[PDB]
Amino acid sequence: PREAAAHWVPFEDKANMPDNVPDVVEVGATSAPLLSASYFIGAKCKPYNDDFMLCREESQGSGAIDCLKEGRRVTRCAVSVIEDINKSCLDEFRLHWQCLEQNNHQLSGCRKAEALLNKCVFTKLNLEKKIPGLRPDEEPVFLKKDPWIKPAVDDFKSVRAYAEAKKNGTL
Amino acid sequence: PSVGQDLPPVGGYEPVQWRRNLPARGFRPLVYLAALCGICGYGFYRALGGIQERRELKREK
Repeated sequence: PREAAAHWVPFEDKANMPDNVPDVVEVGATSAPLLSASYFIGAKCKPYNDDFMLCREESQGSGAIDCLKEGRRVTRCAVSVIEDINKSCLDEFRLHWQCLEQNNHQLSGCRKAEALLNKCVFTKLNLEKKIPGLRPDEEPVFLKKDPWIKPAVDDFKSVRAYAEAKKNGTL
Repeated sequence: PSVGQDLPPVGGYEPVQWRRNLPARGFRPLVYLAALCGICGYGFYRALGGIQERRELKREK
């Protein structure tokens, strides 16, 4: 839809959901940690996400009311991913999304924290980052050694952590 | 007679420069054209390489 125009007053609604709709926790993460956990959500919630979208498409208009079970599953899978991150991989995750905040949510300014986080989640949770649609001939941009595009200032904490991890063989 | 007059020296003066002294300077012009073409070619190599990386970052986003 279009954005509002020329005047607009926000209005909330203090009503509760009907009782034939079970309750579901929300995700609760803001922009940056969710951008950091996007690929790990996609690695685990592919079937649930595409089932949600397929039941929306098959409904042909009534997707808001026909797809509630499916959306609840999607929300729960995402909450599980972020709970696993917080339980196990919180320091690297926080490095990554604070690094995203000081940039303009450009993942090109955060590769040194991204590497640590991807290693951590691949070892503990067994979820790896993959950019689909590519060929075996194409290099994914998050694995390039020397890119053209680099941050103005590389994040300090991430640099110190990358250095320490290379000195301790964690990478 | 002539006692305290302002007169020239005996060997005259050392000669002065009154002919045109605009010397030709610079490399031959095709050297400047080659440098231009190399500068702009390298800039295109550097820029188009950056457009492709931006495209892949867009894919990631």
